[PDB]
Amino acid sequence: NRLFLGVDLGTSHTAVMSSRGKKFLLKSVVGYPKDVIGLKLLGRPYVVGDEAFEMRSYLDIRYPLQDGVLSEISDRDIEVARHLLTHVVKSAEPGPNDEICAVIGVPARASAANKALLLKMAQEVVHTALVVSEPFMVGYGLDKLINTIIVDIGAGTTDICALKGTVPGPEDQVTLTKAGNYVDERLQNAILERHPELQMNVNVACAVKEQFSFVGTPTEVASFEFRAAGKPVRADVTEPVKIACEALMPDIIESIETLLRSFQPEYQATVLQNIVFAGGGSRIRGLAAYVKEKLRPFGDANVTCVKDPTFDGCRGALRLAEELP
Amino acid sequence: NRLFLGVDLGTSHTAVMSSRGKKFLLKSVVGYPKDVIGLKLLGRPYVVGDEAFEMRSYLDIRYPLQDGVLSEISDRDIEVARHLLTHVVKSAEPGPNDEICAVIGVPARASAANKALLLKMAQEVVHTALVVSEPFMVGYGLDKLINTIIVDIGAGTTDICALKGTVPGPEDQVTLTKAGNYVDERLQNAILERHPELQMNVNVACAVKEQFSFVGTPTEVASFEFRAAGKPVRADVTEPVKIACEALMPDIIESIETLLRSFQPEYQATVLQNIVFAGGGSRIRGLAAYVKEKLRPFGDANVTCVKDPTFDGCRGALRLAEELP
Amino acid sequence: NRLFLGVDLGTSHTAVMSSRGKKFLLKSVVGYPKDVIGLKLLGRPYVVGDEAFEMRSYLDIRYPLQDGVLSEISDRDIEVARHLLTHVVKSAEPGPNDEICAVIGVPARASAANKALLLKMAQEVVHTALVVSEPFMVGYGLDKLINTIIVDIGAGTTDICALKGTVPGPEDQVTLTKAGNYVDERLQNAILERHPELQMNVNVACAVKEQFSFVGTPTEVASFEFRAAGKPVRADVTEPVKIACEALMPDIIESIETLLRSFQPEYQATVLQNIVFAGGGSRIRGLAAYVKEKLRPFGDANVTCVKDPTFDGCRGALRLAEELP
Amino acid sequence: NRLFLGVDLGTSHTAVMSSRGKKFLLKSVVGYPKDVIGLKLLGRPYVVGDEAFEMRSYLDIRYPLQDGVLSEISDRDIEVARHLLTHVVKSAEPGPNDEICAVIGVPARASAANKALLLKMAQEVVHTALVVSEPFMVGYGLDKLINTIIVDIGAGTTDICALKGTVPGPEDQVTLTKAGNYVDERLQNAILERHPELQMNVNVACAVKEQFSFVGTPTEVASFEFRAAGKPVRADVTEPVKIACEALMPDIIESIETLLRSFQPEYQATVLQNIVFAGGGSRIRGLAAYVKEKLRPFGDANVTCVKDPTFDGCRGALRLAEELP
Amino acid sequence: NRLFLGVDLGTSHTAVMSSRGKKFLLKSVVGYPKDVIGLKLLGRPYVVGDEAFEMRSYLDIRYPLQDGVLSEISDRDIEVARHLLTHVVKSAEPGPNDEICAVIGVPARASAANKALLLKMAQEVVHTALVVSEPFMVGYGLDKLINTIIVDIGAGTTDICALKGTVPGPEDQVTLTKAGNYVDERLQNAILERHPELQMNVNVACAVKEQFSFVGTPTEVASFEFRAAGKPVRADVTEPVKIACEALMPDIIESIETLLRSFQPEYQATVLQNIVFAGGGSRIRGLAAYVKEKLRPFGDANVTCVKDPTFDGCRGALRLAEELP
Amino acid sequence: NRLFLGVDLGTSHTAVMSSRGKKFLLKSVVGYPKDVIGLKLLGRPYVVGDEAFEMRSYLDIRYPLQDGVLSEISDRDIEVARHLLTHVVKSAEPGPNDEICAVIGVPARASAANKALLLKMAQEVVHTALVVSEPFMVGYGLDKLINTIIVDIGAGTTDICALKGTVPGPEDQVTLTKAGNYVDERLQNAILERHPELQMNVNVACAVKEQFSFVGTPTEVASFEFRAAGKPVRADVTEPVKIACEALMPDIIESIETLLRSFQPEYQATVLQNIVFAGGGSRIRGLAAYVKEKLRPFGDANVTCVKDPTFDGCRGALRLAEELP
Ligand SMILES: Nc1ncnc2c1ncn2[C@@H]1O[C@H](COP(=O)(O)OP(=O)(O)O)[C@@H](O)[C@H]1O
Ligand SMILES: Nc1ncnc2c1ncn2[C@@H]1O[C@H](COP(=O)(O)OP(=O)(O)O)[C@@H](O)[C@H]1O
Ligand SMILES: Nc1ncnc2c1ncn2[C@@H]1O[C@H](COP(=O)(O)OP(=O)(O)O)[C@@H](O)[C@H]1O
Ligand SMILES: [Mg+2]
Ligand SMILES: [Mg+2]
Ligand SMILES: [Mg+2]
Ligand SMILES: [Mg+2]
Ligand SMILES: [Mg+2]
Ligand SMILES: [Mg+2]
Repeated sequence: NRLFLGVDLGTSHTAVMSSRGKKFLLKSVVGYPKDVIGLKLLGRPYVVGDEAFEMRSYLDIRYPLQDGVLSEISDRDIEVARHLLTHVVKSAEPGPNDEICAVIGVPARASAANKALLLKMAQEVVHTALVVSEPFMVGYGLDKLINTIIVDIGAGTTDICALKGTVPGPEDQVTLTKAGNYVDERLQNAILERHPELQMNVNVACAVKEQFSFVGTPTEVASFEFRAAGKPVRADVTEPVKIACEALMPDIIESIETLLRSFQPEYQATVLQNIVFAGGGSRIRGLAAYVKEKLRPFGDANVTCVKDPTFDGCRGALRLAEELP
Repeated sequence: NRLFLGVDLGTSHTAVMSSRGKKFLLKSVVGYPKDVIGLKLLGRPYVVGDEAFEMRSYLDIRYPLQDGVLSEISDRDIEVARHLLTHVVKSAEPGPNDEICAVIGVPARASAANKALLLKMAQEVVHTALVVSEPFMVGYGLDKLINTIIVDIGAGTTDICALKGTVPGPEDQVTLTKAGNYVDERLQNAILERHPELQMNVNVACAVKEQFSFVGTPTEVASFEFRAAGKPVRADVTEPVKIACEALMPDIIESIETLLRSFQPEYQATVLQNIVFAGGGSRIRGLAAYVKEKLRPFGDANVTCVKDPTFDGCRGALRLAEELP
Repeated sequence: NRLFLGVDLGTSHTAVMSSRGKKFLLKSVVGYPKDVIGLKLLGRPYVVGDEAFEMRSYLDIRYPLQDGVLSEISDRDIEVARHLLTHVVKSAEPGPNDEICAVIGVPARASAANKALLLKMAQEVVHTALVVSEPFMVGYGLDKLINTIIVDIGAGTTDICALKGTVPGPEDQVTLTKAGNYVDERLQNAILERHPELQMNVNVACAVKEQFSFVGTPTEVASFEFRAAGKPVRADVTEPVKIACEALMPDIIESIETLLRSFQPEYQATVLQNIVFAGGGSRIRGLAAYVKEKLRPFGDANVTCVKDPTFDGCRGALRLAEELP
Repeated sequence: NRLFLGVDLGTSHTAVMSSRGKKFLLKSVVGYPKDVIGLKLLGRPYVVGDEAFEMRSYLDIRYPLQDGVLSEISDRDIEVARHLLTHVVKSAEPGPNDEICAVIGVPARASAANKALLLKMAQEVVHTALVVSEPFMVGYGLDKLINTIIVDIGAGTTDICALKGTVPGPEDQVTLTKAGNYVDERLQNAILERHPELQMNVNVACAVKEQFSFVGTPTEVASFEFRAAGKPVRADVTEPVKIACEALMPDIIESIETLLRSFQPEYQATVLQNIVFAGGGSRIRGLAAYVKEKLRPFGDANVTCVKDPTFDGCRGALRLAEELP
Repeated sequence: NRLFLGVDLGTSHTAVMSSRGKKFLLKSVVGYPKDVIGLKLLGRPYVVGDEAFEMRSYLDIRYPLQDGVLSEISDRDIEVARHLLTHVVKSAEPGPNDEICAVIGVPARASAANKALLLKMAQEVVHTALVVSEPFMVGYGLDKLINTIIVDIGAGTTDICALKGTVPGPEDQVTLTKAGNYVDERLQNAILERHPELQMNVNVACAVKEQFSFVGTPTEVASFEFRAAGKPVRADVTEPVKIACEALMPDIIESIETLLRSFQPEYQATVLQNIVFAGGGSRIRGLAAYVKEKLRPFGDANVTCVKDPTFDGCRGALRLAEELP
Repeated sequence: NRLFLGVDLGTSHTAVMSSRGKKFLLKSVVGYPKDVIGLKLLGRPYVVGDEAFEMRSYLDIRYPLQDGVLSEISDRDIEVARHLLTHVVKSAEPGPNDEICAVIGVPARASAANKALLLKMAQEVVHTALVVSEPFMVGYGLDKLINTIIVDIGAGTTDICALKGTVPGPEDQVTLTKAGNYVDERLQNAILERHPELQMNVNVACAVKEQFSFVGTPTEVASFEFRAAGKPVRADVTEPVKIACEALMPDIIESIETLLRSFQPEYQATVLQNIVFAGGGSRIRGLAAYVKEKLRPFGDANVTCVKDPTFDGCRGALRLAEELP
């Protein structure tokens, strides 16, 4: 028997669909206990996913992918990734006589090396595996494979991928490193710039951003409970957050504009009425409309942010390997 | 039972009439999907005609005839043509006990080799097939088979054909390569000369030309929405277009003059009052009158551009094989 | 066979648990008889523990640890500590074929020198021995190894130890010298300040404190029978005692505040709802609530004083070496 | 003083002879540098001839003649041609008091328009200029001006020209577009058909063809070093090349047959014993003999391929204007 | 009067040449004193360049460019960059009546945003400024502007730039983030993997790498004096270092291979005999030869590492704006 | 007008410098007469400084700081400290229109409470006052603010302070309680251990120590005139004294080692060549060299004991507030 997988193996969240109807999401992160006590507390030699990030306190949490690309700045990060992947496959619940055929998404324009490392690292766990551009397999998740831009803004990477009809490209892709994560790093700097007394780690501003990110007009008051020398402080982050999230957008815009001019002229109009935002960063409030406005120089853009950014990635992959060799 | 066909198998549009009252037109073009995704998008292994040119984005559209002559610069282009032809016959709707007798038009003075390739390639689909000059079978479509010039200006080829009474000639024919398509290539160069920022492919200027082509006096403002680095730009193409379409005409004129002087002197006066333009290029605005003027040195020309350039080709063929063995 | 020990080797009270179910407590103190008559009275060449402190009159009682750290301000104090330790092991009742594995607590941030001197001095008596922070092994005694402060207020030392998850720290520890004992010294001075006729030694005020210590609101009348020029005098020590015990607290508070601001901001809220007081000084009346109030500037603290301050120290140690190499 | 020129102004090579004993050949091509860097690299504002084609990399090389006819699909191509022509005259080395009388060859049956454009464009550089059929001025180059066919196969055009005695014709000429260049386009398609991994541009297959072209029997192994995804690959092109170059020949043959039947019957036997191949395409291996065989239905052809295809064109022109007004 | 500048504004080292014969190099880094004492120690409100990195101890050293791109993850980093740039211009020594025309290099395929931020930020200091690809302005520094690859491996970025003749590209560029810095991060992880007791910061391994980096065969013993718990330790880093620096190379190779296949086939051979390494990372021992070997599948590469990696960057820029508007 | 003060407010000796050139030293101690006769003898209601310690016989001498920290184990000790401080300011000789700006040193890592109590208690006497780490203000007294350890060994406290560049730390400080005084206590015990007939108070051994303290090799005979049952006895204290003063050192060493491993590895070598001993305990004979030897495991230490331990403390403070707001 055969089981196929959609694995959008994201730098922060790995989503997974299976032919047999698992949707599940998890954090792409593996906790190791830090010492012999951690090991005790944790009750197992490592954790993966959201439990790891709950116990983030007393585990060394290791993201196995940053810049989406599967990491090798340590010989350890290979073992991490093994765990992660082992765990996502295992949490697909399959066997004993189940032949796992998988689709993995990566960042578009992730090197052959890194596609090979995944591919290898999957071909350790699943027998047959397939590595495609996230943004494309998004697009393929919506039948938008034609005269379309996607802009997966994610965490690690904003990928932007003209679906210049069907061939999923490698000059029709683009990736920026300015993505979610960089917004937080920034945001944090934007808050620490103005309430210099604050403690923020990035995991804080991460959450400020998730909760109040927007662009353009501030539609409300962005008030958040930070700490300062340990003391609770409520503070206004409207302006940090504005700044932060409208620091993604320049690059995305310019890099749509760039893809747009790659399409045949007869179709550019039509492309613009197909610009998509998928992935986390596509949940920014007012994004849509901020883009529209940024693109008026190219025409009437109709920008849409997908329905459920959480799975469109895998949804696609899945459908994709519902359908071939 | 017997069914006969008029197939004006043109380089850009293949028109077809049948004895049983199909008129239909289609683009002479066959799309293949480019990759395994295309194949999916397209829903079939190839398309032919105007759907192919809609999906031009993500299909490799292959015209199977350029210079009208049926192409062999690939072993593939034979299969293309098969598809085209298969499809035009099939869209004539005939069977199961229907013996297809066909007339195909070609460019006048298309080589015996090429007439044989069609003929062969039709005798694969229809049982009995007949390949004549387009311009003649136009002329035969209007009872102008005597002391007449036609000038089929088409896409690929302008053919020009003295209907030196009845024998349809091979020194009374002429073909130029400068035809529609060459107007576009040119036009495009004429626009890209002056708004060097523009993108044009030829399929754009094609459309500029269809929409604003004229000769002589510019009767209006030729304003068109081009792209520049992706940005919409409205621009004035009156002068490009003038230039472009009055780059057909020299050769046509000289080649009428040339046919004219082939006729017996007693009749040349009379010929001139019979010059015809058939085919697409005959839709140029002001053509008629521009020719008249070009021909004053030979006399009072009365130049006419046929009633419905779309079918006169096949109309003829049809009538033609309504009437013999 | 193997026997493991929890030895909370405190500066005033050494508690001990064994795997085989001894709990016992004793005073960390060894009496030597003062002279040849003492030796006679005492019936043995030294005592250890509460009998020593009964006979405190006519023995030279030598605490072998002050500031918890095991003392070397005499070459004698090494022999003392031997006796003490010899006696606590021996009162664990083990042999003849018993291999003693021990955990000893010290003050958190006791020097490597002093951990070595214990360690040595235990590795004289037990074969394998382990020296950890008291406060941690408390915390480990309550599964509170995460986002927790403990404050062991003891006699010698108040130790305060963030259980910044599991690694038991050395910037996440703190020790103050102001602890029990310093309260008494003080208290005494606070009583001798106002009833200057009184005799107090510290061993008196030690007992006033044990009996009436509180902080904040005086919940009752602190009347105690002191002497003056030998003459019994009952006197009111409510205000001495208030003063005395609320002279611990500043430092503790400031040093919790300090540890609190060491945790990641995302968790400080959570820490505060985990502040513990263990050890003797944690028996102060109203401590809990006085702390809560001192910490309102950091949030809603939920401060708890452990269930049985007497053993939580060793309890832990025990459990701790119930569980590894 | 007077200086006369043979200029065979070919679509790929322009040869030139002068009365004063220049033979030189050059590529009919003018490089312009592409940008402000090119301009720097090139050291001059344009190049012409073989240096242009060396620097083909970083120049926009523009052939100023395709289909031999002097191009006007750009207003630029007029300036190109100026450069070319300016340069071929200038490289004839003449002045200051030298009156240049020139013979240019064109494709036989190049329109009056195009003969006028050259003629004009020469009468800009030389004072008196003469435009004749290449094939004829070849024939005139060999005293074969009688009962002769030539077949200039060139690059752009195969011209074929009955030398129906002396009047050089315009129903005794013929030109096909299928010539050299079309062999390459084809060849390339024939190689890319079978080693679909290969890169070929036409400039490659051009070179495969020059190096291995033949017809009929493959006299050797046609092995050539192509690239595939950049990787060197040696591959066998014997069958591509067969296919390609025997795709010229049908049209040539049919068009000789056609000229042949134009001659008076008494002479056709004799004509056949005079069929010539001039020009590049006449260098195909085995051509001679392949034709012979193709023409057995007409008799014993004696087909010859001229001695030095490089100059016979101009050689003629030259001689030609060594001899009149 | 006019003064022009070559500013290779690198992420670690900014080199600068002026028309008037300054070469100088500095570290691209600005030290701010950390507190009111730092300010005192430092004697000025900020430092820039190598003094900043000497005083790295007690300054907050802020690189104003990482990933070469000029940073905006802080509103501060703009002021940094101002200082840096102010300082590099000022250390060009020019005025009072000197009009500074500059060339700045960036990473090839740095966004328009970032070219604008520099450009702006230069047009604050110099009046006219120009921002080009480092690798190109290298290539232009060696007349290698044709059928050439460069691979600037630097610190931040390895840029790899086909000099596909002269137009300096934006599909003919490539940048990787795996560059010097990433080697150190890695290396450090590679050493800390094996001598887990070691302290390394990256600034250590940075120096291990500078001193012992190689690839392929270890030509010697890589012994280095690290610290462990403060204690000097000499250790062997041959294998870490191997690992580390041969973790650049995959991406570079693949991305040459990729550029190579972008060139016209006729030239790829020739390209390969032009592959350059410029910039710091080009100082790796045995690089050359390791590449050669990696590229044997594409042919005989002749890889060269430039003469003086320190200035080729600016050298170029300089020459470049020695020569135009 | 403004007058600034260096007050190194030490637990045994308070040194003071003023801007106007007072150096003076005094004992940090206030004598009160014990009774109505003392009051008569003393001639004033209290003394402060060395007269108090002369009359130590018949005054109750109260150090107002032990452990350096300003004492509160009595409500009296606040009045003491007032007197002391009143007297050190007053002996700075300033008024009537003099605004006293002061720097007071404390033990590094003295609690905020205690810094506040001084601060308060100075802001009673001087208008503006500043409380910093002694060891830092030493270091600042020698420009050694960088990659330096100091070890102030004093009386109360040995402070040890990495001058981890400029920010004066609170994890880069350390204080031990084992300092001078603890040496004496010990020494005394070391002499009473061996000449059990002796009387020593600590004030005796204090003086033995001052006079004969050394470490390592005994460079001479330590003979001193003690009493026994009142009877003068000369006795050899070489071995007591060895023992005593080499009981400081372990902790200091371990706590340098500890700070050393806190510095960045690149600098630890360099730190070691900057280890300082300031303060009284730094007068121990052979200290320097004994440390060197203790630290060989970290490298070649170059340990220096400051020039004039008496004032380096205040010297600094002074300079310090010669230089700011
Ligand atoms: N509601 C939100 N608003 C803004 N950013 C968000 C939101 N939810 C998630 N993100 C950001 O988008 C990223 C998560 O999107 P995701 O599709 O998982 O990224 P990836 O799949 O590349 O890991 C993170 O950087 C996160 O902070
Ligand atoms: N001798 C060397 N061996 C290996 N890498 C080196 C060497 N010298 C410098 N580097 C590395 O190359 C980089 C410096 O090169 P550079 O041209 O200045 O980079 P950039 O200009 O992008 O700042 C750093 O990452 C450094 O560690
Ligand atoms: N010559 C000496 N040798 C050893 N210790 C000394 C000497 N002089 C003073 N001391 C000790 O050092 C301390 C005095 O140093 P000091 O800087 O005044 O300490 P503090 O300033 O902390 O009161 C006293 O403990 C004293 O016994
Ligand atoms: Mg994603
Ligand atoms: Mg037609
Ligand atoms: Mg205790
Ligand atoms: Mg020719
Ligand atoms: Mg560089
Ligand atoms: Mg001191």
